[PDB]
Amino acid sequence: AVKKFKPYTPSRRFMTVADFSEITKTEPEKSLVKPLKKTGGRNNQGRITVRFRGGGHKRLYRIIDFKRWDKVGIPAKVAAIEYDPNRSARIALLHYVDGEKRYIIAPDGLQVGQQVVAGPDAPIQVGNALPLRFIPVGTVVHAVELEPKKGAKLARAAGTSAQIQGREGDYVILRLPSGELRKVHGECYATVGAVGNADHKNIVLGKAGRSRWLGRRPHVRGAAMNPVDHPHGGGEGRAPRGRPPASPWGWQTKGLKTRKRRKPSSRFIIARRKK
Amino acid sequence: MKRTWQPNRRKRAKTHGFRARMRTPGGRKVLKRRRQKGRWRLTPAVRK
RNA sequence: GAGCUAGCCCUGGCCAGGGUGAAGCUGGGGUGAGACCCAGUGGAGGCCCGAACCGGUGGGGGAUGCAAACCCCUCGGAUGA
RNA sequence: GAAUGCCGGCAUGAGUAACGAUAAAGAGGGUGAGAAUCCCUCUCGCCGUAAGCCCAAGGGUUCCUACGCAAUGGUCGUCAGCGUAGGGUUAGGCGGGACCUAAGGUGAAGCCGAAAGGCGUAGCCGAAGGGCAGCCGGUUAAUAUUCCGGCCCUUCCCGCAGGUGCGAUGGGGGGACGCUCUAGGCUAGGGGGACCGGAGCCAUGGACGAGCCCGGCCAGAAGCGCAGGGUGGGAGGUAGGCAAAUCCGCCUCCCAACAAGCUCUGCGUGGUGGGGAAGCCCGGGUGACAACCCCCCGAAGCCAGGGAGCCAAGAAAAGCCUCUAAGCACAACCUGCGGGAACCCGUACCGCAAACCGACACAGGUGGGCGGGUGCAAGAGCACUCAGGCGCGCGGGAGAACCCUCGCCAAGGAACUCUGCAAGUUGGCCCCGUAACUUCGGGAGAAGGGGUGCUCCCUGGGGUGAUGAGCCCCGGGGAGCCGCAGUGAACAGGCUCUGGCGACUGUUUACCAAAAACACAGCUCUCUGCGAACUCGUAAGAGGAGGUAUAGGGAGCGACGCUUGCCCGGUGCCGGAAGGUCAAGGGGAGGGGUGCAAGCCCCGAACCGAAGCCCCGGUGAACGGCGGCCGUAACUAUAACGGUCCUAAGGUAGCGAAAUUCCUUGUCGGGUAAGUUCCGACCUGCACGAAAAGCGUAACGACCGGAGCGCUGUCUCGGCGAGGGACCCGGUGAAAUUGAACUGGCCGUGAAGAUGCGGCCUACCCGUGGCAGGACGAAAAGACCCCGUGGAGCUUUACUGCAGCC
RNA sequence: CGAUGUCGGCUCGUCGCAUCCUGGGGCUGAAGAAGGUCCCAAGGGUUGGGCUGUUCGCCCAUUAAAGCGGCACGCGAGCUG
RNA sequence: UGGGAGAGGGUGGUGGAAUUCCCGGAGUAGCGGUGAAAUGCGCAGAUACCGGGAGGAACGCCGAUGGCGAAGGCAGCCAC
RNA sequence: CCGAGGGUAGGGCCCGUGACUGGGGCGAAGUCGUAACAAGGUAGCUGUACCGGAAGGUGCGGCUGGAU
RNA sequence: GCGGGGUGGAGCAGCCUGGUAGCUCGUCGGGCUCAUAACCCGAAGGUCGUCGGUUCAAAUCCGGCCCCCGCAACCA
Ligand SMILES: [K+]
Ligand SMILES: [K+]
Ligand SMILES: [Mg+2]
Ligand SMILES: [Mg+2]
Ligand SMILES: [Mg+2]
Ligand SMILES: [Mg+2]
Ligand SMILES: [Mg+2]
Ligand SMILES: [Mg+2]
Ligand SMILES: [Mg+2]
Ligand SMILES: [Mg+2]
Ligand SMILES: [Mg+2]
Ligand SMILES: [Mg+2]
Ligand SMILES: [Mg+2]
Ligand SMILES: [Mg+2]
Ligand SMILES: [Mg+2]
Ligand SMILES: [Mg+2]
Ligand SMILES: [Mg+2]
Ligand SMILES: [Mg+2]
Ligand SMILES: [Mg+2]
Ligand SMILES: [Mg+2]
Ligand SMILES: [Mg+2]
Ligand SMILES: [Mg+2]
Ligand SMILES: [Mg+2]
Ligand SMILES: [Mg+2]
Ligand SMILES: [Mg+2]
Ligand SMILES: [Mg+2]
Ligand SMILES: [Mg+2]
Ligand SMILES: [Mg+2]
Ligand SMILES: [Mg+2]
Ligand SMILES: [Mg+2]
Ligand SMILES: [Mg+2]
Ligand SMILES: [Mg+2]
Ligand SMILES: [Mg+2]
Ligand SMILES: [Mg+2]
Ligand SMILES: [Mg+2]
Ligand SMILES: [Mg+2]
Ligand SMILES: [Mg+2]
Ligand SMILES: [Mg+2]
Ligand SMILES: [Mg+2]
Ligand SMILES: [Mg+2]
Ligand SMILES: [Mg+2]
Ligand SMILES: [Mg+2]
Ligand SMILES: [Mg+2]
Ligand SMILES: [Mg+2]
Ligand SMILES: [Mg+2]
Ligand SMILES: [Mg+2]
Ligand SMILES: [Mg+2]
Ligand SMILES: [Mg+2]
Ligand SMILES: [Mg+2]
Ligand SMILES: [Mg+2]
Ligand SMILES: [Mg+2]
Ligand SMILES: [Mg+2]
Ligand SMILES: [Mg+2]
Ligand SMILES: [Mg+2]
Ligand SMILES: [Mg+2]
Ligand SMILES: [Mg+2]
Ligand SMILES: [Mg+2]
Ligand SMILES: [Mg+2]
Ligand SMILES: [Mg+2]
Ligand SMILES: [Mg+2]
Ligand SMILES: [Mg+2]
Ligand SMILES: [Mg+2]
Ligand SMILES: [Mg+2]
Ligand SMILES: [Mg+2]
Ligand SMILES: [Mg+2]
Ligand SMILES: [Mg+2]
Ligand SMILES: [Mg+2]
Ligand SMILES: [Mg+2]
Ligand SMILES: [Mg+2]
Ligand SMILES: [Mg+2]
Ligand SMILES: [Mg+2]
Ligand SMILES: [Mg+2]
Ligand SMILES: [Mg+2]
Ligand SMILES: [Mg+2]
Ligand SMILES: [Mg+2]
Ligand SMILES: [Mg+2]
Ligand SMILES: [Mg+2]
Ligand SMILES: [Mg+2]
Ligand SMILES: [Mg+2]
Ligand SMILES: [Mg+2]
Ligand SMILES: [Mg+2]
Ligand SMILES: [Mg+2]
Ligand SMILES: [Mg+2]
Ligand SMILES: [Mg+2]
Ligand SMILES: [Mg+2]
Ligand SMILES: [Mg+2]
Ligand SMILES: [Mg+2]
Ligand SMILES: [Mg+2]
Ligand SMILES: [Mg+2]
Ligand SMILES: [Mg+2]
Ligand SMILES: [Mg+2]
Ligand SMILES: [Mg+2]
Ligand SMILES: [Mg+2]
Ligand SMILES: [Mg+2]
Ligand SMILES: [Mg+2]
Ligand SMILES: [Mg+2]
Ligand SMILES: [Mg+2]
Ligand SMILES: [Mg+2]
Ligand SMILES: [Mg+2]
Ligand SMILES: [Mg+2]
Ligand SMILES: [Mg+2]
Ligand SMILES: [Mg+2]
Ligand SMILES: [Mg+2]
Ligand SMILES: [Mg+2]
Ligand SMILES: [Mg+2]
Ligand SMILES: [Mg+2]
Ligand SMILES: [Mg+2]
Ligand SMILES: [Mg+2]
Ligand SMILES: [Mg+2]
Ligand SMILES: [Mg+2]
Ligand SMILES: [Mg+2]
Ligand SMILES: [Mg+2]
Ligand SMILES: [Mg+2]
Ligand SMILES: [Mg+2]
Ligand SMILES: [Mg+2]
Ligand SMILES: [Mg+2]
Ligand SMILES: [Mg+2]
Ligand SMILES: [Mg+2]
Ligand SMILES: [Mg+2]
Ligand SMILES: [Mg+2]
Ligand SMILES: [Mg+2]
Ligand SMILES: [Mg+2]
Ligand SMILES: [Mg+2]
Ligand SMILES: [Mg+2]
Ligand SMILES: [Mg+2]
Ligand SMILES: [Mg+2]
Ligand SMILES: [Mg+2]
Ligand SMILES: [Mg+2]
Ligand SMILES: [Mg+2]
Ligand SMILES: [Mg+2]
Ligand SMILES: [Mg+2]
Ligand SMILES: [Mg+2]
Ligand SMILES: [Mg+2]
Ligand SMILES: [Mg+2]
Ligand SMILES: [Mg+2]
Ligand SMILES: [Mg+2]
Ligand SMILES: [Mg+2]
Ligand SMILES: [Mg+2]
Ligand SMILES: [Mg+2]
Ligand SMILES: [Mg+2]
Ligand SMILES: [Mg+2]
Ligand SMILES: [Mg+2]
Ligand SMILES: [Mg+2]
Ligand SMILES: [Mg+2]
Ligand SMILES: [Mg+2]
Ligand SMILES: [Mg+2]
Ligand SMILES: [Mg+2]
Ligand SMILES: [Mg+2]
Ligand SMILES: [Mg+2]
Ligand SMILES: [Mg+2]
Ligand SMILES: [Mg+2]
Ligand SMILES: [Mg+2]
Ligand SMILES: [Mg+2]
Ligand SMILES: [Mg+2]
Ligand SMILES: [Mg+2]
Ligand SMILES: [Mg+2]
Ligand SMILES: [Mg+2]
Ligand SMILES: [Mg+2]
Ligand SMILES: [Mg+2]
Ligand SMILES: [Mg+2]
Ligand SMILES: [Mg+2]
Ligand SMILES: [Mg+2]
Ligand SMILES: [Mg+2]
Ligand SMILES: [Mg+2]
Ligand SMILES: [Mg+2]
Ligand SMILES: [Mg+2]
Ligand SMILES: [Mg+2]
Ligand SMILES: [Mg+2]
Ligand SMILES: [Mg+2]
Ligand SMILES: [Mg+2]
Ligand SMILES: [Mg+2]
Ligand SMILES: [Mg+2]
Ligand SMILES: [Mg+2]
Ligand SMILES: [Mg+2]
Ligand SMILES: [Mg+2]
Ligand SMILES: [Mg+2]
Ligand SMILES: [Mg+2]
Ligand SMILES: [Mg+2]
Ligand SMILES: [Mg+2]
Ligand SMILES: [Mg+2]
Ligand SMILES: [Mg+2]
Ligand SMILES: [Mg+2]
Ligand SMILES: [Mg+2]
Ligand SMILES: [Mg+2]
Ligand SMILES: [Mg+2]
Ligand SMILES: [Mg+2]
Ligand SMILES: [Mg+2]
Ligand SMILES: [Mg+2]
Ligand SMILES: [Mg+2]
Ligand SMILES: [Mg+2]
Ligand SMILES: [Mg+2]
Ligand SMILES: [Mg+2]
Ligand SMILES: [Mg+2]
Ligand SMILES: [Mg+2]
Ligand SMILES: [Mg+2]
Ligand SMILES: [Mg+2]
Ligand SMILES: [Mg+2]
Ligand SMILES: [Mg+2]
Ligand SMILES: [Mg+2]
Ligand SMILES: [Mg+2]
Ligand SMILES: [Mg+2]
Ligand SMILES: [Mg+2]
Ligand SMILES: [Mg+2]
Ligand SMILES: [Mg+2]
Ligand SMILES: [Mg+2]
Ligand SMILES: [Mg+2]
Ligand SMILES: [Mg+2]
Ligand SMILES: [Mg+2]
Ligand SMILES: [Mg+2]
Ligand SMILES: [Mg+2]
Ligand SMILES: [Mg+2]
Ligand SMILES: [Mg+2]
Ligand SMILES: [Mg+2]
Ligand SMILES: [Mg+2]
Ligand SMILES: [Mg+2]
Ligand SMILES: [Mg+2]
Ligand SMILES: [Mg+2]
Ligand SMILES: [Mg+2]
Ligand SMILES: [Mg+2]
Ligand SMILES: [Mg+2]
Ligand SMILES: [Mg+2]
Ligand SMILES: [Mg+2]
Ligand SMILES: [Mg+2]
Ligand SMILES: [Mg+2]
Ligand SMILES: [Mg+2]
Ligand SMILES: [Mg+2]
Ligand SMILES: [Mg+2]
Ligand SMILES: [Mg+2]
Ligand SMILES: [Mg+2]
Ligand SMILES: [Mg+2]
Ligand SMILES: [Mg+2]
Ligand SMILES: [Mg+2]
Ligand SMILES: [Mg+2]
Ligand SMILES: [Mg+2]
Ligand SMILES: [Mg+2]
Ligand SMILES: [Mg+2]
Ligand SMILES: [Mg+2]
Ligand SMILES: [Mg+2]
Ligand SMILES: [Mg+2]
Ligand SMILES: [Mg+2]
Ligand SMILES: [Mg+2]
Ligand SMILES: [Mg+2]
Ligand SMILES: [Mg+2]
Ligand SMILES: [Mg+2]
Ligand SMILES: [Mg+2]
Ligand SMILES: [Mg+2]
Ligand SMILES: [Mg+2]
Ligand SMILES: [Mg+2]
Ligand SMILES: [Mg+2]
Ligand SMILES: [Mg+2]
Ligand SMILES: [Mg+2]
Ligand SMILES: [Mg+2]
Ligand SMILES: [Mg+2]
Ligand SMILES: [Mg+2]
Ligand SMILES: [Mg+2]
Ligand SMILES: [Mg+2]
Ligand SMILES: [Mg+2]
Ligand SMILES: [Mg+2]
Ligand SMILES: [Mg+2]
Ligand SMILES: [Mg+2]
Ligand SMILES: [Mg+2]
Ligand SMILES: [Mg+2]
Ligand SMILES: [Mg+2]
Ligand SMILES: [Mg+2]
Ligand SMILES: [Mg+2]
Ligand SMILES: [Mg+2]
């Protein structure tokens, strides 16, 4: 339930912040954090390869456990639910009965102090992690491996999910957060339930400064530059696009599909995305 | 106002220094050239 | 050639003193329970006034200058992008 | 002899401007060949959150002393950051290295690239971050946490004793963390003392006083005391911490918990060791057996890794502790004590500046710490002032114009002007009081007003102390005194009404534009299923992101409210396995060259044959576009209505002479005595219109218009005054410019604007202060304009290529 | 074109006369008063405001009158911008 | 106190029929629509037919002149 | 001291008037259509929504004051 | 200054490419209806802005003229 403010400044008029109700622990597990190198959008050549980046809050990266076949059959208790500044979702702290501690992303409804588990024999229950072939049809599911033993790739952002439509051979049919129908291998692990923090998209950043805190630097329209800079540059006074609207690098940016036509995974997509 | 020369001995030596020149093809050519011309110092003097 | 300047990275430092009084919390009233109201406590903010510091709005001086951009009087921000 | 030639020399302007902050000087005495300028003394003025003091950077002998004054110093110089010489910088504890890691750099492995080279794990390097043992005083002309004195501490080696399963580059803990606000207790620092110590002083009318003036401390091991930080103890199981593990993690049981105990810091005390003023006498000596105490204010610093709240969620690695592994347990490690050992580099001086960066001893720039007192509500603000440091390296006169900076002004009060430009006014605090409108926050310091000093009397509350005295911080009431005036000096909003643009705080053309531009939260379209798209790269490799569609790229629009109409014929994009066209290649009807021939060689039609293109559809918050003529109503006028031509479809809502309106100062209304501007309406909108968004919008603005109140030297209309210049004298002494010059006016003439030619007129020679009409004055080989088959930036359905993609 | 600064304003004037006013005349469809038209005449005078960058022009309130032109659309080594 | 009827309300669950669309099959010259047509859809293989899949919405028969509620109104079935 | 009232400033209510603008009422013989009364030739009314020269039309749900 | 246009009463074809003036509405006569409109059956009306030329022949092709709408008028 997103939190509002009274309009005691201009910016507080519409600023909203998360309610943080699900959070039960406020500093990270020291043995599970490691320093996050901020890149400023610069690659190893020193060159900005992603414009408009940098200057946000310092962060510690929290090591998340996207493979859970690492510990099949060993149940864990849910020790805490904690704020992760590297992802939109909240992460859960797990104490396995082994004593090993680990981080997962916390699905919706996950209760601090409950048992979760992974493996082909796990109960169909929010937090458990089976290979896709053992999850029943019609189940909402998250943190889905794309390929077996490669890592949870799909449905990781706040509130997102994937639903199992049917099985077809060594393969199941997933409807992704995007609406596409894909064939993912049945031996790919997933996690029953949808990712938590579904209110995350109702946040109103509220003012320019809040975007600077998140590492977002101001983004200048092409239409505001000079021809040496952007297809939309120049013009006496304002100006319509005066050509098919284009990126800084020339290519059209309203409708031009950019997926590679001959990509091997095309044999595994049943329908492109909705909407 | 703030002019353009703000001396710094570490910056002077890590930029124009002897070892900075030897590490690079163009740098070795500077030394070869200043040596062939007969320069007394091949490299800025900085007191370290 | 980035010892000027523009951006980013890492690590440190700086921001006198006043002002306003958000949420919450405590109590009181209210109701079937509530919303909600009031008082206190509280100390929020690209909040208000103003040094340092950062600026450069208006005018005047300077114009073989004190200065290849300066001086004076005014003025902007000053917990923040 | 000419090239705005080149190099050098010397002229002109000229004894001219200038001599670098308007903080400020005067006298006496020294020294010396020579003194406004050096030294000393007295008087005066200036800085005092500095114009004082201490670090760092950078500079590199500039430091101290003696002897010098040719050049340097904007003058002088006997002086100096100058010349010559001699001297001077001392560390186990400060800083850095023999320690650790950050970005980044480098890089055994490995990957890539014609060559050069580019990447890259661990590792290594890399600091103003971590870690780590010295405080006070004295001494030199010049160094001092470095020498000396006192009291302390660290590491390494060896030895002795006691204890112990010892042992690491390996496991674990810890190191280890943000922003705002903040408790308790301290210290630093400061104010007072009728208490203690002090050379003295009594003036000029009074004062021998509970008088004036001066001072009243620093450091310190163990122990102890006050305040804090850190920390659970035992046991059983154990499958995780990439071998092991008694450590660590997880499970269960007992006991202990706002404690206590152990541990570690800060403060106080502490054996001792220091220091110690005015004033007088020549840096010193005395003062002096100096005294060294009480109360109060009190940190932003200390305890510290403290507490709370919040979201944007806040380094690493070593030192250190623990666990064990090989190994070894005659060893090794831990504790205590002793003797020995302890290296390299920096250390002078300047350091908001005359020694650094600006060609200069340059009104500019330069990071950190200390920064005292009184008063003004507070403070680092402001005035004065301590300690300390200075009067700015040309002076002496004079008392014009004129310029600058400043003060005042009769009556009027914006009449000035493009514009109240500028300068007035207002101004702090306390209380009274405060409108439209609003998104209910605001608008608001709205507006407007009243108070403000001194004295005596009564009195309420807090802090410390003790509950009292004293001190200290908030106040309340009554009666009075004085002046023109009580935030009596200095620092410190003029206000209101109304439009346009932009929501707002923000950002911008360093050095003519700060805005209405850029950004912005927010809205929409579109791409992207992850070895993502996209971007940089020949590549490997990176960024994206150790992210995963509530995510990331691109594009437009730009808070918010109410909204965003019609056109898919053209262009773009999306979809479309048909058909049409289509390169290499396949195919090989049919020819040709040659040879005696087998054969070798070349041409080659039908037909099969991708993408792209046509062809069929979709698509506007994609590129974009959204008509013309004619007629019609029972006064007139005007047409709801009709007719016809064209379109892909003919502009919807809402706005409108507008940042858009040409005709235009449109017409009417308001404001004014008067209104090409302004505000409100009208609508034949030259040429508004809906995300190059349409119409509004409280709040905000060093934006741009219009009005009014206040107040004024802006003005009628100027006057007087101040200081710094200008002027005169002594010293030092430029500049651009310059064909040569013995360089007048008129009317003509002339390459059409004449000091220089003609005619007339006028004028004795040479300067000084002034003014700017001319010398088509100076400056800059016109930016405008053209010319050149000159150049460069930019665009596209110009040509032709290329990367990239298919 | 190896530069002749370009509107207007301010300041400061100076000249011409095709005379706005003031002085002198003739004619009048001049009764007086006040006008009209032409002649002579350049000595002096020729206001303050609203609007607009404006020159000009309109408007307010006066006036004896509110003249028209030249001087590089007089005058930026005199100012403004 | 003991009992009864009920589409009374709220939550969660779930059952078949149908329409649309998508993929496979088989199949060809029209489908659709109307007063009649036309637009439209269809040899780029539609309509009609079978099998599979996705998704949303509404509950046929019972059903009544019926029942419940204060009204607005409440209908597959199941539990609370 | 209080004190008629005077003066500066800011509010509230009423009244009059105002370029222009909105619908309303009325007016012997105006222009356009034909919405309603018959099933008024699409049954009518209705709350709301959007649209359109105009009456109106259409969507959603409601009423019989609906005919056969 | 560059461009397009002028033809029955209204709005438009024919002009390029010489010989043939056409379409919708309107107007006139009749029909239907009680009557009007709509509707049905028929008819008239254009010497093609103008003067001049080319030609056997000019709406048509070429000139001058009148007109009626447009696009433009920039560097100072
Ligand atoms: K030009
Ligand atoms: K010229
Ligand atoms: Mg809010
Ligand atoms: Mg939460
Ligand atoms: Mg760590
Ligand atoms: Mg990264
Ligand atoms: Mg590089
Ligand atoms: Mg980018
Ligand atoms: Mg970037
Ligand atoms: Mg999170
Ligand atoms: Mg995420
Ligand atoms: Mg798969
Ligand atoms: Mg969002
Ligand atoms: Mg961030
Ligand atoms: Mg932008
Ligand atoms: Mg632009
Ligand atoms: Mg631009
Ligand atoms: Mg560029
Ligand atoms: Mg371009
Ligand atoms: Mg463009
Ligand atoms: Mg532009
Ligand atoms: Mg532009
Ligand atoms: Mg434009
Ligand atoms: Mg556009
Ligand atoms: Mg255009
Ligand atoms: Mg265009
Ligand atoms: Mg383009
Ligand atoms: Mg591309
Ligand atoms: Mg897809
Ligand atoms: Mg600078
Ligand atoms: Mg620098
Ligand atoms: Mg350095
Ligand atoms: Mg350094
Ligand atoms: Mg450096
Ligand atoms: Mg640097
Ligand atoms: Mg380098
Ligand atoms: Mg080097
Ligand atoms: Mg070499
Ligand atoms: Mg040299
Ligand atoms: Mg040599
Ligand atoms: Mg070199
Ligand atoms: Mg630097
Ligand atoms: Mg501050
Ligand atoms: Mg206040
Ligand atoms: Mg309060
Ligand atoms: Mg609280
Ligand atoms: Mg602020
Ligand atoms: Mg402010
Ligand atoms: Mg204030
Ligand atoms: Mg300035
Ligand atoms: Mg001013
Ligand atoms: Mg200059
Ligand atoms: Mg200045
Ligand atoms: Mg000032
Ligand atoms: Mg200010
Ligand atoms: Mg401020
Ligand atoms: Mg402040
Ligand atoms: Mg010659
Ligand atoms: Mg030359
Ligand atoms: Mg020369
Ligand atoms: Mg020479
Ligand atoms: Mg010579
Ligand atoms: Mg010479
Ligand atoms: Mg000479
Ligand atoms: Mg001379
Ligand atoms: Mg001279
Ligand atoms: Mg002179
Ligand atoms: Mg000079
Ligand atoms: Mg000077
Ligand atoms: Mg000064
Ligand atoms: Mg001064
Ligand atoms: Mg002063
Ligand atoms: Mg004297
Ligand atoms: Mg001498
Ligand atoms: Mg002297
Ligand atoms: Mg002398
Ligand atoms: Mg002096
Ligand atoms: Mg002296
Ligand atoms: Mg002071
Ligand atoms: Mg000074
Ligand atoms: Mg130097
Ligand atoms: Mg000398
Ligand atoms: Mg001498
Ligand atoms: Mg000598
Ligand atoms: Mg000299
Ligand atoms: Mg000298
Ligand atoms: Mg000098
Ligand atoms: Mg001398
Ligand atoms: Mg020395
Ligand atoms: Mg020592
Ligand atoms: Mg050694
Ligand atoms: Mg190291
Ligand atoms: Mg390398
Ligand atoms: Mg090489
Ligand atoms: Mg190499
Ligand atoms: Mg290095
Ligand atoms: Mg190192
Ligand atoms: Mg260090
Ligand atoms: Mg040390
Ligand atoms: Mg010590
Ligand atoms: Mg000392
Ligand atoms: Mg051990
Ligand atoms: Mg170890
Ligand atoms: Mg930690
Ligand atoms: Mg941490
Ligand atoms: Mg740190
Ligand atoms: Mg915060
Ligand atoms: Mg102390
Ligand atoms: Mg004090
Ligand atoms: Mg287990
Ligand atoms: Mg003694
Ligand atoms: Mg501080
Ligand atoms: Mg602390
Ligand atoms: Mg804490
Ligand atoms: Mg690291
Ligand atoms: Mg062994
Ligand atoms: Mg042994
Ligand atoms: Mg031991
Ligand atoms: Mg050594
Ligand atoms: Mg030293
Ligand atoms: Mg110093
Ligand atoms: Mg300074
Ligand atoms: Mg400093
Ligand atoms: Mg100094
Ligand atoms: Mg000095
Ligand atoms: Mg120097
Ligand atoms: Mg300079
Ligand atoms: Mg000086
Ligand atoms: Mg200086
Ligand atoms: Mg003091
Ligand atoms: Mg104060
Ligand atoms: Mg000094
Ligand atoms: Mg004089
Ligand atoms: Mg005064
Ligand atoms: Mg006056
Ligand atoms: Mg006035
Ligand atoms: Mg007045
Ligand atoms: Mg005015
Ligand atoms: Mg202006
Ligand atoms: Mg002003
Ligand atoms: Mg009002
Ligand atoms: Mg108002
Ligand atoms: Mg309000
Ligand atoms: Mg107030
Ligand atoms: Mg007030
Ligand atoms: Mg206001
Ligand atoms: Mg009073
Ligand atoms: Mg007094
Ligand atoms: Mg003041
Ligand atoms: Mg103020
Ligand atoms: Mg306007
Ligand atoms: Mg703005
Ligand atoms: Mg706007
Ligand atoms: Mg806006
Ligand atoms: Mg904005
Ligand atoms: Mg701000
Ligand atoms: Mg600029
Ligand atoms: Mg510029
Ligand atoms: Mg510049
Ligand atoms: Mg520049
Ligand atoms: Mg400027
Ligand atoms: Mg600008
Ligand atoms: Mg500004
Ligand atoms: Mg918006
Ligand atoms: Mg590239
Ligand atoms: Mg590439
Ligand atoms: Mg990564
Ligand atoms: Mg923008
Ligand atoms: Mg639109
Ligand atoms: Mg279209
Ligand atoms: Mg189309
Ligand atoms: Mg299209
Ligand atoms: Mg053959
Ligand atoms: Mg093809
Ligand atoms: Mg178009
Ligand atoms: Mg267009
Ligand atoms: Mg009529
Ligand atoms: Mg509309
Ligand atoms: Mg208009
Ligand atoms: Mg107007
Ligand atoms: Mg407008
Ligand atoms: Mg405009
Ligand atoms: Mg317009
Ligand atoms: Mg015009
Ligand atoms: Mg106009
Ligand atoms: Mg005009
Ligand atoms: Mg007018
Ligand atoms: Mg009109
Ligand atoms: Mg507004
Ligand atoms: Mg507003
Ligand atoms: Mg602003
Ligand atoms: Mg502004
Ligand atoms: Mg104004
Ligand atoms: Mg005004
Ligand atoms: Mg004056
Ligand atoms: Mg004077
Ligand atoms: Mg004289
Ligand atoms: Mg000299
Ligand atoms: Mg010269
Ligand atoms: Mg001569
Ligand atoms: Mg002469
Ligand atoms: Mg003469
Ligand atoms: Mg001539
Ligand atoms: Mg002449
Ligand atoms: Mg002559
Ligand atoms: Mg001559
Ligand atoms: Mg002659
Ligand atoms: Mg002559
Ligand atoms: Mg002559
Ligand atoms: Mg004469
Ligand atoms: Mg003169
Ligand atoms: Mg002159
Ligand atoms: Mg002049
Ligand atoms: Mg001249
Ligand atoms: Mg001149
Ligand atoms: Mg040249
Ligand atoms: Mg030239
Ligand atoms: Mg030229
Ligand atoms: Mg030039
Ligand atoms: Mg030209
Ligand atoms: Mg050519
Ligand atoms: Mg040529
Ligand atoms: Mg060319
Ligand atoms: Mg260029
Ligand atoms: Mg070129
Ligand atoms: Mg010249
Ligand atoms: Mg010139
Ligand atoms: Mg004037
Ligand atoms: Mg007369
Ligand atoms: Mg007569
Ligand atoms: Mg008469
Ligand atoms: Mg006259
Ligand atoms: Mg005018
Ligand atoms: Mg003119
Ligand atoms: Mg005019
Ligand atoms: Mg008269
Ligand atoms: Mg004139
Ligand atoms: Mg001229
Ligand atoms: Mg001139
Ligand atoms: Mg002229
Ligand atoms: Mg000028
Ligand atoms: Mg001028
Ligand atoms: Mg002029
Ligand atoms: Mg001149
Ligand atoms: Mg201008
Ligand atoms: Mg200006
Ligand atoms: Mg067909
Ligand atoms: Mg076929
Ligand atoms: Mg769907
Ligand atoms: Mg009274
Ligand atoms: Mg009275
Ligand atoms: Mg009254
Ligand atoms: Mg009807
Ligand atoms: Mg009907
Ligand atoms: Mg009908
Ligand atoms: Mg009807
Ligand atoms: Mg309709
Ligand atoms: Mg006609
Ligand atoms: Mg036609
Ligand atoms: Mg034709
Ligand atoms: Mg023909
Ligand atoms: Mg009839
Ligand atoms: Mg003819
Ligand atoms: Mg003929
Ligand atoms: Mg041009
Ligand atoms: Mg011009």
